[PDB]
Parts: sequence; C-alpha cells; structure tokens
Amino acid sequence: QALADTMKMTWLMEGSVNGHAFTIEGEGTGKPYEGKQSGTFRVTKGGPLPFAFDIVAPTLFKCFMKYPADIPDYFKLAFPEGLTYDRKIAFEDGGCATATVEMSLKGNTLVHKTNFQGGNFPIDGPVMQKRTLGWEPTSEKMTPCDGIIKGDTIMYLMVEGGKTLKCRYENNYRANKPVLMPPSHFVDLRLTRTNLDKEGLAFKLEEYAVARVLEV
Amino acid sequence: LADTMKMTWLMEGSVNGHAFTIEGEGTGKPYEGKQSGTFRVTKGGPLPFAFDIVAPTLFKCFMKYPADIPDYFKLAFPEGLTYDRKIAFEDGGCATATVEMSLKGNTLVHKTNFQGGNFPIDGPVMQKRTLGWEPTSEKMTPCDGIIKGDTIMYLMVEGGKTLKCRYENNYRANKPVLMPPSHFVDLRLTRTNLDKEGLAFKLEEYAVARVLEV
Repeated sequence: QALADTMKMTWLMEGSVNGHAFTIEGEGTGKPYEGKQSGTFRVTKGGPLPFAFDIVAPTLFKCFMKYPADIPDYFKLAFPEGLTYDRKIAFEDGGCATATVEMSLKGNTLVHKTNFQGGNFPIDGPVMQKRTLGWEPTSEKMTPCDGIIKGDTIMYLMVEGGKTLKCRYENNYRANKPVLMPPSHFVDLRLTRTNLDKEGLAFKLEEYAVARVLEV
Repeated sequence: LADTMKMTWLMEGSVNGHAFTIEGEGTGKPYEGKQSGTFRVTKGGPLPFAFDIVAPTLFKCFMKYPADIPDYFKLAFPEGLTYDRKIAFEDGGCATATVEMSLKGNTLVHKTNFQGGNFPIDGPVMQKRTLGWEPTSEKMTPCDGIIKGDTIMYLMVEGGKTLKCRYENNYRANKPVLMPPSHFVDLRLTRTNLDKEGLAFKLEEYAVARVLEV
C-alpha cells in the first residue's frame, strides 16, 4: 500500500476572491480506505476573509474515499506519484472560481497545494455577505475519459433564512500515465464545517465520501 | 395511478431553426419505475439533428420509490405536473423545453414544446453521430413546493467519444403536495432505431430513487 490505514495531511492554499488575496494553511488526519478525513485550518494571510470560507472548503482530497473492492480506486492508484486536478466552480448567481490542486506524498504525509482564483461574486450575495451555513451533501459523478476522471457535481450551499445557492463543479482529475480505470460511478459525500473561533480565522473540516455504481 | 398505465406524447419544436413534431404511444408501470414508448417524427423528418437530444425530454411519474420517501411526481396526480427544463451541452448547443403532464382516464398525456439552438454544424448532434445516453443520477432538491432536478448526463458519440450535457429542471405540481427530502433518482434510457431513415424510434427507461447514506 502506498497509503497507510491512517495518514497525516497538510494544506497550503493561496488565492484571491474578488481581488482579495488570502492564504490558508491546514493540518489533519485521515483514514483513506474508510473515506474519512478531518483537518484544522488557519487563515494566515488576508483574514478575516471578506467572503464565505465555505467557497474554498470543498477544494480543501480525493484519495479519502471508501471504495468497494470490485471498483478500481483511481485516486489511490495515483500514489505514490500523486494527482493534480483543475476545477471550475460556477454559482447560479454568477460567482465563479477556477482552482488547481496538487496532491503529493512525503513519507507518512499527504501534501495538498492549491491556487484558487475567484471572481464575479455579487457584492450583496451570500458569499460576499458571509451568510452561508455549509454545504448540503451530494453525489459527485465520476466519468473515466482518456486516462483522466471527470468529476461533475451539483452542490447546494446553505444560506441564512432557509435559502440555498446552487453551485456546479466541473473537475478534471489527472494521475500520471494511468493504466487502470474504473467504470463510470458516483461518490456520495458530506462535508461538515466547524467554526473554531467567532472572528473567522480558524475552522475545522470533516468529510466522509463513499463510492458506488448505479444499479440501472 | 394504476399498476399499468398507457401514455401518449406530442412534442413540437425547432432545433437550429428546423421545425418538427414527434408523436408517441406507450405503456409503463409507474411504481416499478419502468416505461417504454414508440415515437414517430410526423413533421420535419428525417430530422437534421440527433433524436437523442429530445429523448430525455420524452415522464417523471415512472420511478421506483421506497415507501419511506414521498413520491412528488405521483402525488401530483390526478391534477398533473408541469415542468421547465434547461439543456446545455459542453459545445454550446442548448435547449429550453416546457412539458405538461396530465391524466385522462387510464392514459397519461405528455405535451412538450422544445426549442433548441446554437448546435455546432460539425458537432455530433447536427452530424447525427450519437449513440444514446449513458446512465446517470438526477439530484432532486425540494424548494418551496417544487422539485429542482439537476443532472450531468453524457451523450455517447461514434468513435468512443462523449458529449457532456447539463440539465436544470423545475418540476411544479399543479396542486401542493407533501414534500420529499433531498434525494437522487438513478436512470437508464435506451434508444432503439425502428427504421433506417430516422422517422421511428423506441425508447425505454428504468428510474429508481435513493437517499444518500452519508
């Protein structure tokens, strides 16, 4: 196994949203084969953020998924060499972002590095007014194509006052020269945000993700 | 709805300025989530575009639901349900459709107006190089008495290629009904050609609901 039953992780995310630069650093622990992970994050530059931390939380780790033995796990098979992915994030109100993530392995630690560029968020929208309340669970479609996995998801961001904001993710997960691909499948996931202060400089995230094929 | 129902379809529209009409008749088992129909292009045929782009718009009351999840689409009957749909292909082809589903005796009546445009002249849709839709799962999200349907579906293309499509659906029951929680509906839609000219087709679908266990 390139990945052990328990792994440590680190995150470094740099970017800008509506021209506001920021840096987030994190450390965590996860169980790759159980599909569980958690981490503690700090906004080390540009905090308190003028935008909802929720917009970067799903971009803060695809090798943490529970797969049945009869479905190849592209994200773990990518290790030890690692995986890089690009991501398009599009909200229904015109807010958008593009991110590039590199996942690498250093001993017992999985290293996650991201550059996140966001723009066109409405000034009075829930993201810039920080009126969000975490993401509703959803299912990511995983479609193999030309040695990459295309991830496609519709995810709703919860908003204060019983409202929601729809978001579409288009992900392209690229391992180096893969020779085994899974069939098309889905990965169900729940991402929970825990605030660690009142100011918005520290957060904890937890995720559970599990793969399945449709029975149709 | 009875265990077995008859259905009729009337779809009128235009794609890249080309007008067409499709009529169909079929039978299904609403509670088993199974349906099939035979379709004929009665005006504007042979179509200059792939029949596959209208096939997912040709019937939400045919879904297998477990007893502990309310079935919005069946609870909408006998009053019926109307929905709007946005269809967006990754190459810029797009369509908007409005579907009215009604009940008249033992027959479910499906009426659609489908407007499509901006399909690339050399793309798989206008070159009729498609091979049916890959199965997928539709997200169903209740919102103020309606169900928002959201799906990413891949259309198979000759030569081992695909064309991604996004559907954004708004299902509106004609009378308020008990609402389900957010869930997904897995489905497989199969097309079978009934002729060589492209005037007749058979479609079949199996759809089954699931709540996530996360």
